[PDB]
Amino acid sequence: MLSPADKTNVKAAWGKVGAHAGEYGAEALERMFLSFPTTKTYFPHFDLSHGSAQVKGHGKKVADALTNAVAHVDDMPNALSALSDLHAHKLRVDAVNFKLLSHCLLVTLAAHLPAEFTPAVHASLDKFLASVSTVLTSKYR
Amino acid sequence: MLSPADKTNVKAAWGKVGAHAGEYGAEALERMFLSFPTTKTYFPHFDLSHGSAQVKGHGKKVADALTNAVAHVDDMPNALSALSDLHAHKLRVDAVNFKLLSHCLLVTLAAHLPAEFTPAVHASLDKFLASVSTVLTSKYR
Amino acid sequence: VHLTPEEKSAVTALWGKVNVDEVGGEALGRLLVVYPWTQRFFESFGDLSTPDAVMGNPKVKAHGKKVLGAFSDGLAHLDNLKGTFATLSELHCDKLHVDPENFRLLGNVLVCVLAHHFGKEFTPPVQAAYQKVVAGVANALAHKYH
Amino acid sequence: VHLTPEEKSAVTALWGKVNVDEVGGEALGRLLVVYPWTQRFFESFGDLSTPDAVMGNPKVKAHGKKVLGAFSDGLAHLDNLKGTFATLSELHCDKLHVDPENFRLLGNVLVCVLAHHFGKEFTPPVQAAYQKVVAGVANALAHKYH
Ligand code: HEM
Ligand code: HEM
Ligand code: HEM
Ligand code: HEM
Repeated sequence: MLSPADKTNVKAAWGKVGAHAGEYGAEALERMFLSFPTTKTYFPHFDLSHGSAQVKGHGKKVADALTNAVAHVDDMPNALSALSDLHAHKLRVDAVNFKLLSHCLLVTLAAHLPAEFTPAVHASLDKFLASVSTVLTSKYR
Repeated sequence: MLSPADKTNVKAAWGKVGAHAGEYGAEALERMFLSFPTTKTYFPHFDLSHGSAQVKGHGKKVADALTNAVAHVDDMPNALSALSDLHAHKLRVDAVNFKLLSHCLLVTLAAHLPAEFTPAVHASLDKFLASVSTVLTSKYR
Repeated sequence: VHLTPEEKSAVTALWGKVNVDEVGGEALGRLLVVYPWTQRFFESFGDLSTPDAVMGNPKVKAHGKKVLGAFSDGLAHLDNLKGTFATLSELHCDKLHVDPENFRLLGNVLVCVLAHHFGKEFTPPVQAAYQKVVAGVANALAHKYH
Repeated sequence: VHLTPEEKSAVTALWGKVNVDEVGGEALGRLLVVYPWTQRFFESFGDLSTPDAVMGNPKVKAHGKKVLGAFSDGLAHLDNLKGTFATLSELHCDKLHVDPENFRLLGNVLVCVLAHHFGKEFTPPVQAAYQKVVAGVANALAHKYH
């Protein structure tokens, strides 16, 4: 459960992401594929090569959804219902993988928002991605 | 979330546990200590020897708590609040250990309830233990 | 794996009693039932809509027997799991695209299945030995992923 | 670990640019803040009531430098993290009662700190190599648990 400070922290940090969210989306995926090669098992149909337009495009998609979630920080379950559906009934990504993408996204923000990536902000973002993960995997069974 | 089916399943199987809950609780702990030795780091103050009264005493407490969750299957967050607080604030058990106990609890029931431990009951029990774990860990940060 | 000799004997003794055909079907069926997301790999298997649909599906049963057959062989080369499972590891990764976490889920399901079947004979310490074994197999199976 | 000569160089070279003092104090502080339950082992350190209070605690900072120190020395024995951390492994188990999962949490925190610090320089391929290292160290430390 996200506290008011957390929600604040998150909106601030993401606020700064801005026009680069797509790019960060892409970079986190790239980091994931390289660090946790098992995650590649869900993208056999993609070109996983550096700067692949498939990865780029996907990065955008993920970023936008994250944006939408920050915007509806208060009503996540509802804002991401379709996405929870998609993952639970179509994609069926194993729940362990959500932690891997979450970690790669933190790393990405760290690397790009030095001034803004304080310990308190780091904590908030982590809890946020955890909440997002929970929602996305809540209809699995 | 637990469906009506799940609830019937759990009340049914737990129903059968009856007066053996305590012993089954004790047994699940021993299986956990033996298979996942890292869980012992939380019980430095216990005699973990075979047939330790400490373990026996501890097994009862866990079983009583589970029995209490079954009794309040429609209000677990509330029936378990106290325990959630304890684990979050004093014991501070790492989240991952919950899954290890759950697993050892499933093993013990399987070994004791051959007739009731059907695929469907197994699935319901798994979701139940996951829910209990989620509650106990809800207040961690 | 870190199996004491007495752990290796205990694994071996019990495995002698197992009906691989039957345990195979049970473990795979239960996997698709407890963790329905795992069904993603078997859409050509037909109806997996309910527990009965899964547990009794002739394809699930047959596949289960195949998987446990490969596993039983693993048990005779407990010394070289990585070796034993190398071509299979390659296959699961490159052709099948099976996330290795699936192998840990099945390991846990199997332990429940052995508990179910053997009751009291599945002692705390026998379980600890099997835990080491299913982890080794899962590891062996994931070793060639890249 | 199972580091490629190239992956070896990448680690080796970034490390040479690391101020162990600062990084160690920050890795440990962030751990205590992001995963509050890790504070169970540092009651005697004082006030950990706030991020500010943790980050400022000198007992925290000094513990951080001792931890990174030992980590640092381990990068010199990348081919035998096991033998390099055996005694530390026994201590953590037998004397400190530290759950090895903590080793994993720190590893990840560590990676976030490096990124935080080196921005651009901490590329995906460089992170991949550090990830193998942190995992390797955590495994080595966990090795003598029983
Ligand atoms: C941070 C949590 C995540 C979010 C917000 C997220 C969001 C999304 C979005 C927005 C899409 C595209 C939906 C559409 O096409 O309309 C998608 C698709 C997909 N996601 Fe998730 N995702 C997350 C985690 C994961 C993880 C961890 C994996 C796998 C390791 C994954 C695997 C997939 C796959 C395979 C697709 C389909 C890609 C394609 O075929 O184009 N997702 N996700
Ligand atoms: C769903 C699972 C769990 C339940 C129902 C449960 C329940 C309880 C209960 C009822 C108590 C006793 C509190 C009292 O004194 O009134 C307790 C204490 C404790 N639990 Fe949990 N617990 C669970 C999971 C865990 C796990 C996974 C661990 C660590 C592996 C753990 C470690 C402890 C410890 C160290 C104590 C204190 C015991 C003592 O010193 O007497 N618990 N738990
Ligand atoms: C103990 C672990 C496992 C062993 C020893 C094992 C063994 C095997 C073997 C021997 C085959 C047939 C190889 C061939 O077709 O040439 C196979 C195929 C396959 N396995 Fe695995 N398997 C294991 C676990 C799993 C798990 C947990 C999953 C998915 C959740 C899985 C998914 C598949 C699939 C989808 C196929 C191909 C089926 C088809 O013919 O369409 N396996 N496995
Ligand atoms: C990179 C992983 C780690 C390394 C290399 C490491 C290394 C060390 C070293 C060199 C000491 C010195 C104590 C002595 O020699 O008597 C120490 C002590 C200690 N470590 Fe670890 N450590 C690691 C991770 C952790 C983590 C994650 C925790 C808890 C969150 C932890 C808890 C402790 C505690 C409680 C002590 C005792 C300090 C004291 O005596 O006040 N360690 N560690």
